[PDB]
Amino acid sequence: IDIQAAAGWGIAAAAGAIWVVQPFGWIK
Amino acid sequence: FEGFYKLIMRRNSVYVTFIIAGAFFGERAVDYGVHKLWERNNVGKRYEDISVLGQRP
Amino acid sequence: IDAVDASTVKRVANKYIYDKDIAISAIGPIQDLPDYNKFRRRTYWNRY
Repeated sequence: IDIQAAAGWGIAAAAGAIWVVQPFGWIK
Repeated sequence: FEGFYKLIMRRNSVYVTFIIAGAFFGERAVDYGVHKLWERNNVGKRYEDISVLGQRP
Repeated sequence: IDAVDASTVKRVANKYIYDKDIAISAIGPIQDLPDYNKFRRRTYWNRY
């Protein structure tokens, strides 16, 4: 309930960063 | 199907990611669809539709 | 009874409690008792 939640919220944070900042082209 | 479906209504972290993904894809699809209708309604009036485009003299 | 371990309790609670409708019966001075919607929100934790 602690490790799974931390992984889930980190995934949401990473998704939010890719959504706010679009680093398309920087993925090289 | 059921795997993502049960994770979305059970964990708010997954649901938040689902909201972010829907905003990303939903806005892009609308932006693409709006531009396609804009291009269809303005045939021949574009900058690249100019016949003499490239010969100033 | 011995077959009911910590994982069993969580599975049953998710089947019966998590984000589930409730029935409320109250009598007396109950103006400070939270509304159905408040009780309904408190059936799940948005931080998980």
